Amino acid sequence: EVPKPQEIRHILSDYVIGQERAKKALAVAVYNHYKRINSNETKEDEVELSKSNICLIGPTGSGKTLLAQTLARILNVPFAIADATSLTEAGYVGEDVENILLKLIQSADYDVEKAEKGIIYIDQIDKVARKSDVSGEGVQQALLKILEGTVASVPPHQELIQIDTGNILFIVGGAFDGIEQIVKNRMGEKVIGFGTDNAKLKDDETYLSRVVPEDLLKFGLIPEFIGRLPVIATLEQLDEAALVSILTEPKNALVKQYKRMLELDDVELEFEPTALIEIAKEAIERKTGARGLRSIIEQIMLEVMFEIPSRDDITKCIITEKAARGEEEPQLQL
Amino acid sequence: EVPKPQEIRHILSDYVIGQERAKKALAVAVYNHYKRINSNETKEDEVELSKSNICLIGPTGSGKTLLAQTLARILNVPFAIADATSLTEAGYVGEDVENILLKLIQSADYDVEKAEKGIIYIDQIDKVARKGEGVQQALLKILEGTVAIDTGNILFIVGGAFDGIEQIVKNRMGEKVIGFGTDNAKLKDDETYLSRVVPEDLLKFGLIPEFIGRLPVIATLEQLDEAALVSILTEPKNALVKQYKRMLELDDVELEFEPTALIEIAKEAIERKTGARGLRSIIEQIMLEVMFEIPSRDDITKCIITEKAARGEEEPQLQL
Amino acid sequence: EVPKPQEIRHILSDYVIGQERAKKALAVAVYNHYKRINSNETKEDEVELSKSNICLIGPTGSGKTLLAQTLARILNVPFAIADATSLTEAGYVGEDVENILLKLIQSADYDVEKAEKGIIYIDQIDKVARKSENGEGVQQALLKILEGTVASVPQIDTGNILFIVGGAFDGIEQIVKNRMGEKVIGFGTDNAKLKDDETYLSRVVPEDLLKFGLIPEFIGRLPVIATLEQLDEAALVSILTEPKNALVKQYKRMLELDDVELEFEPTALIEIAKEAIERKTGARGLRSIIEQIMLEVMFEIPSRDDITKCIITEKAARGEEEPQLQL
Amino acid sequence: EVPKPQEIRHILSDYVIGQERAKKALAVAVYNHYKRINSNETKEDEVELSKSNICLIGPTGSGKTLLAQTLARILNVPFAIADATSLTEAGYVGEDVENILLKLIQSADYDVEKAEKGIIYIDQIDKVARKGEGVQQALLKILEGDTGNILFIVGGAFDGIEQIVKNRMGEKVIGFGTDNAKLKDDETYLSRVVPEDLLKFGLIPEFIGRLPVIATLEQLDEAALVSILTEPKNALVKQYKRMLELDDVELEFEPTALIEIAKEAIERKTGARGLRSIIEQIMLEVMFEIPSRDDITKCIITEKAARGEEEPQLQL
Amino acid sequence: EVPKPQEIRHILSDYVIGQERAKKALAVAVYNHYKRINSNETKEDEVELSKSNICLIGPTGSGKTLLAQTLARILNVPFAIADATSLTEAGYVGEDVENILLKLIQSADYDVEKAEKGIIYIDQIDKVARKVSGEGVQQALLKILEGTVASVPQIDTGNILFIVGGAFDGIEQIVKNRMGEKVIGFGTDNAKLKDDETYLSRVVPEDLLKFGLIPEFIGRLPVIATLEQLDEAALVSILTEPKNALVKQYKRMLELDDVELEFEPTALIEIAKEAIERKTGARGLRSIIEQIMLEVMFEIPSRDDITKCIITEKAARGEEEPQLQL
Amino acid sequence: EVPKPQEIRHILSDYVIGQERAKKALAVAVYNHYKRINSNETKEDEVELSKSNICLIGPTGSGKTLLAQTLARILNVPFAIADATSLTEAGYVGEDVENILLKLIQSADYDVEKAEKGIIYIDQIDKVARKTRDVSGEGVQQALLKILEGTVASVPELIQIDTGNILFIVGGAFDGIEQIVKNRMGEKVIGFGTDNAKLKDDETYLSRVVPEDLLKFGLIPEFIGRLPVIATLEQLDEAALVSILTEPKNALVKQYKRMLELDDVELEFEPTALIEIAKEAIERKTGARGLRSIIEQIMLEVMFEIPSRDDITKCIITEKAARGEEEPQLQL
Repeated sequence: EVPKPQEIRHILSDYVIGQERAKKALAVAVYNHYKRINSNETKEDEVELSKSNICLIGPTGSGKTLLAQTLARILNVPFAIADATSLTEAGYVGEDVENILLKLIQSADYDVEKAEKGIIYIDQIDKVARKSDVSGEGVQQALLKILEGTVASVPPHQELIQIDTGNILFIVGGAFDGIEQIVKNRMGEKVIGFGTDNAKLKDDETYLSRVVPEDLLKFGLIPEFIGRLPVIATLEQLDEAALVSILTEPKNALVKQYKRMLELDDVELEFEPTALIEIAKEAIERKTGARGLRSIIEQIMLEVMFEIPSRDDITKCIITEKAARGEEEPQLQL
Repeated sequence: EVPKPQEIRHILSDYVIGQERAKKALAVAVYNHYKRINSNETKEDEVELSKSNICLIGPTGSGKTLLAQTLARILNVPFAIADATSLTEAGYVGEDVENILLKLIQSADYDVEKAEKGIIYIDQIDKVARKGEGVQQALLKILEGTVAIDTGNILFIVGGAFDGIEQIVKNRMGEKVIGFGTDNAKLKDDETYLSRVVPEDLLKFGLIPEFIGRLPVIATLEQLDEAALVSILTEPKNALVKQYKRMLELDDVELEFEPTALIEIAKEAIERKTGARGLRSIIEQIMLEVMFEIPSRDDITKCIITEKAARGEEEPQLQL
Repeated sequence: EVPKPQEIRHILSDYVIGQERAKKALAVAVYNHYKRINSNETKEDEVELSKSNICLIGPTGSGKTLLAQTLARILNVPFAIADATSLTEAGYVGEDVENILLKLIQSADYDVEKAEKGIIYIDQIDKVARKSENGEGVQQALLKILEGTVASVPQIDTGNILFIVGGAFDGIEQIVKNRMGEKVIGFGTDNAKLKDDETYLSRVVPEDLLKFGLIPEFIGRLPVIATLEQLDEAALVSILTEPKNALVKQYKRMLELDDVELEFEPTALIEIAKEAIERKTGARGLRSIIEQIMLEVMFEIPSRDDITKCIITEKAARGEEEPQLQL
Repeated sequence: EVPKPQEIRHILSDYVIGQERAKKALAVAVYNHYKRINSNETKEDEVELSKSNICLIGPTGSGKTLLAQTLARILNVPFAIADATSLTEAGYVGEDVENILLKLIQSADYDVEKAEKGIIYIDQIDKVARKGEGVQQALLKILEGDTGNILFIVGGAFDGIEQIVKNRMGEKVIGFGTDNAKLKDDETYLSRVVPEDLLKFGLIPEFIGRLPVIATLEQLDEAALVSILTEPKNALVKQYKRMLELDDVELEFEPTALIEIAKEAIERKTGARGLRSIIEQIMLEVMFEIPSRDDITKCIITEKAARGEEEPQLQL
Repeated sequence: EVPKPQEIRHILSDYVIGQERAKKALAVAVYNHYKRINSNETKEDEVELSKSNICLIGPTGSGKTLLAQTLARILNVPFAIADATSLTEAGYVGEDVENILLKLIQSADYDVEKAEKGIIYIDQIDKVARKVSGEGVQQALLKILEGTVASVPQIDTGNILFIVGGAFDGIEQIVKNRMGEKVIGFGTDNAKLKDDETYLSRVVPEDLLKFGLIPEFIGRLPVIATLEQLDEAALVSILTEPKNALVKQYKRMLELDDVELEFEPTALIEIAKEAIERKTGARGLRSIIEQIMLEVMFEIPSRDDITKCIITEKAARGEEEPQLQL
Repeated sequence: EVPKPQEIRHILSDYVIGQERAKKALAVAVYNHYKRINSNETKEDEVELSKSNICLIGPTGSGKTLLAQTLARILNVPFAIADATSLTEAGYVGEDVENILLKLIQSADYDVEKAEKGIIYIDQIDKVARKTRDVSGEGVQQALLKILEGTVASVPELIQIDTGNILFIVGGAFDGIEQIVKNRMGEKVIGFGTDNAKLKDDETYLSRVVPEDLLKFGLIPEFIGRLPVIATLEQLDEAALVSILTEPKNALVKQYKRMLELDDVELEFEPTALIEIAKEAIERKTGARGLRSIIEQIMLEVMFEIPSRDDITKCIITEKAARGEEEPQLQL
């Protein structure tokens, strides 16, 4: 019955490559959700169990959408898709979160326990608190009370169809671009003088992972609105072997996409993995993750894919001297 | 008899350890108001009709909402809740007053004495009032009293973690910095400054004084601290080491925390300013790899060592 | 006919202690105002009628809101109390203050002659009008209330509705010192006037308000000036002991609900009056300091059957134990 | 139809004391404006005529707003009174000036013929003369639109005249252009301020083109405040003595005591605004006791105008 | 039918005088607009013709709004007037960027063909941007300036008579950029200071870049009409010549009270000279005449004079009463 | 099956002059979006491709309206036009870019397979990029985010269509870019450094504009994560401009010809006169727009006199082109 956090992590290792910290974070969170679904509760009465809902910090290309989609594809439970900034203004908040619960209950086929097994994914979260509007940004308290409780009622058409928010997993995600600012600056780093040189810390993960709600309070988010999502997941930073594996391993492996795209015209596309390692190095210079990885891929194959309807070219090899360097097309071979 | 302020402050000091000022003031307000309702409403010989309502002032993550909630769970009195941000929106003012008043009356079982002894929590006053604001009269006319039980003898709470508490008393006492020749022996950061607070500081928070006339009781919560938080982690019924231990124990493994490591945990929570909700988050930062591995572990007693709370993300030793 | 000015200030002295200047000013203002209401327009050839609009100078806590409310309650006329900052959002100010004209109207039972005899009280003009030359169009909208806003959109004609506007006016203590002293650095016998805050406040000239930042075009329709007078610790103990529902009489009645006689020593009241003038709380922080005193009394009161709870100056100034139990 | 400018000025002269050059200019402007409107604006070719819009220069306290009320009460035509001080924004605030024009439609009782006959007065214009000028933008757009048939008056205080009149003779530093050149001087130059001197104050020249007429108030004086105290229907001496004479005691206002009081109002820089207050600073003692005073009369003498502190001199 | 630009410019010469290059340019626009509507494109298979919307530059107060109203008069077509300074902040008041064509269409009575012959006139554009001051208007307008033919973003605005007028005060700053960047001399030596009337007619689109414009926003207004400076001959031929002659306006207004105002031609040229000192356009001409006629209509209740004479000492000075004819 | 990118590019070149590498790039995205509908998936378990939508950066005047029309003329495809500034307002307006998707479902006449083939043009994307409620204070920026992330089979009004089959022509006017991306090297500004004007830049930077340069211009880099296909324009060229004057069926020399032919005037254009006009249009920096400004500056009094001119034809020599100062020479 209850899917184990090691199972969810290992199956999400087929779909999302790397990102193990957030993968353990969601595995634990939904494991506790499905414990709190299947038990009476995973602690006795007169203890409110924690909401076990996650706020995530995610760079570009870093699979954030593929993550939340592939959790619905792995668990096969109901799923909710939205973004935070579409919900920001007053006058419609308590009406439209009934439409996302209607999408949850439709993806549950109106089941109570399956809609409790539902997932809510909200993107864009770092772009609501645009400032550090008294009828403007209304999210923080309303969505706080919605996640506290909306059972059998209109939240704090379809008045009653919605389901327990204490058992749905809420994942919310955003980019939070002052990451190397407020964290390092809490360790003094912006300063003309040196703080303490132990603020080197020698692992870059220390600058990602020792985030605290102070950083989001500097981003103008209110810490109580952070507190209702007790889990903070930081994605791993991009690296060229992670890029090679995100290109080559997963269900949407872009090399296989373009390989079968050229195979629609029965022209073979070969590759040199060292070229893929240097193109991953240029995507690390692009700072765009897997989204810019394919942008460099198409920047190479543009002319040859343009001519592939007409060319008699037997195979094309994407190689360092055609991808990472040079302005000829990928190497014509037999 | 009407529940005593002392036994209220006692059982709420079971739920939230510390902040005895706020318990003593709310307990006197509610005992006085419930004794006024149990007497009738208020008596003759020109005893004017007291409001006896409280505003809850203090830093974030103190369980201050949880305190009035747990008091409603102790007294089993009607509890109402709403948020004054939509009360700032016209029309919906009396509609959210109706949502408050139906939630109080159906939780009273339509009894006029228990809805007169009702509790009405209001929240996020910090999110509207700055200093205009669309509530300072349209809610004033409800707090004086209206039928739509009449509101003029229900108990009300306006709770919130108002950011004026680091602004305003830091203006009066906080600029007493230099101390060359120590005339301002009162320059103690938090401790005298929160016990300085006067309702004019609440005018400087964004109120109007006639709403202070609706609020005879203006308690501030005492400063949160790591020893009262360590007490909150284990001693209340809803304790957090207790629920995490039961969550791991239903995964067939027992969890233990050293109290030195709990002292380090609550000291990190105080330094990172999250309060009580951040406690479960720090515990989760520690327990993440534990709950992740435990369905595939043979460990029986996961003792969290003080070095694990010193690093905040380190796994305990394994014995089997 | 019209309430006489001596009658006005003598009945106002039963509700507010002192303020004899403000009481004489309001007595002349109500007298001219109700003579303008009742006389059928002052001079028969349709001259400009007596404005009688009141601008008022008075410190924090000073019962000026009580003066306006009680002057309205002794003549059986409405009041409409307003806060300048609560009603100012933009130039679109009329929609906020006409709700307070609706607070006059809802207090007049919709009648027009009781709305004319009624008074609008608008509180703390000096905090909003400050010179910040290191909002004049809302002042012209408020000037149209004294020029006379009529049934049409910015209604009973507010030129014939009485009007009070009140402020603390701190900086005028310097600008009156400028006239009185010939400026504030001062040497030799400049004390011929440089000698007390009442020697300053008794001579306050309203043009100094204009130099403090006010607009003369607005004050041109405010003939009446109600200067309040400096309250003090004996007037504080009078605010405890004189008024009919005074605050310690309310506390005595609150502990009389417990059948415990909460007795107050007047030496504790004079000690608290020195502390609230030192802490600067006006009359309003007294109530809170007494609540700081008998919090623990009410805390123990379900379980304690003390006969007299006497509040004595050792318990009042230190608060280390309850006020004394008499067994 | 409408009366002539001469008699319109004569009726304006009971309420507003003096200010007469501006009274001539507005009286001919409104007469031409309502001649244009009522005689069918231009029979020949239906071609345009001027709209006679007037810009007013005067001091504070100068009856400017009383003059606007007096013209609106005289000519049986609607008006709007407005001020541009807090309308100093770009974009949206010129719709709030069109909402000032909606106050003219409330005032014109929703009639198009009275809206064409409607008069707009704008006060404190020189606060925008720092060149958001979206008030200078608005009078351009509303003169075209049939909003071009409306009559506009705008008034201001304009302190910058002193630089311009000190310029406007021996303009620069050589001996040539001397104290014998371009003979007019720094006070007829308040009346003959040319549109180019309005450009030298701080105003848009197309917006200056939107004001065909320039007019000037009389800069107030002591005996002008004595006539404002005594002559018009707004005369303070009439209401102050009549509020006393309703209690059957008369206040003899001595005219040299009114001279020392108008000296106090002029010394206070406040103009006729201060006068209501100043008489009350003296008369607070009078109205305090006059039901109980059985004096046959009281009088304000020079000593009581010099003091403003004691009771005025009683007769028994 | 298609009216020729010659007699269009000749009947336009009855209400505004001078500006004749711009009068030919807008009459050419009329000719070409009627030619691209009534043959709804002239190229074979009706492939897209040049739409040639008009941008008009030169001195303020020069009658150009009266030119656009005179064009609306002469062709009798739909007319609407937009303003740049009234749409800048989007979502506060920047939403009537389509309601100007709705006002044209309501005043076209929802027509398609005479609304294609309709006029969009625009003003205040030179005062709203600098290259966000008021630059938002360029994007606000450009979506309709590109011009939907019949699709709803409906009248082809590239068949509409499209005119964008203004004062454009900064051109002398450009000629001091171009000629004035020869600054000190010391080689080439300010030789282009041969002329100064050149300065407006040598406008270049990169000047409008420096004046605050998008180049596509200049580009969808390809035809630049440049005005002519009103001189004293233009001023007397606006005072006395046209249908709207100011001395005929004041003579009609005084003649409602049966007063003729005789003006001397030496008084007329002195009014013209003093208005060229004012620089206030032809709309400042009447603003001198009012300083003279003040006494006359005010005293005509008192005086029976059948006519009154204005001489140079009433014109140049304007500080003495006009001459009686008893 | 669906048209090959080469024939679309060749026919799009017979109207739209220059911009060759951009025409190749859009035609490749067209062929991706067409083939991923027709050969409806390429991988196992029917995994689909990336969004592959194309973002067009470069000068104005590059004829984008003509390609936007001509692509629907070639491909027989539903089309839609969007403006990034049109739905900028937040709260209740930013959603109505869905009315442009509902306009693409008018050009399909409600057909799901044809609006799945359907194509949406977007303009003025540069005008929104702002790196108060300032940055992304528009709703439109994050509405386009959400739909280019893909909404597959749900409403956020019938069922919306996944944008991994719908192609977006995401263009803007893009003036203020070149100096900033040049500054990526060009920060050899007052400082000298690494051979300091060794660059042969202009195109060599404008063809290698990295997404961080668009972030410097002010866009969200995650928004560029939705736009992997970065298109660079060819800049304004005079031989391109005289080919706009001669090749496409909207040729402006032919527009003026057929305009003046109704007045019994053939206006003859010399090719070097078109060269001088094209050079002055490059110095006007508007692409083929200011071309019309120049030629109508020549033709102004020529057209004004034309109803009265009895001249059968008039020819424009370079003395007319480079100076404006004369009538085109009359042949009777």
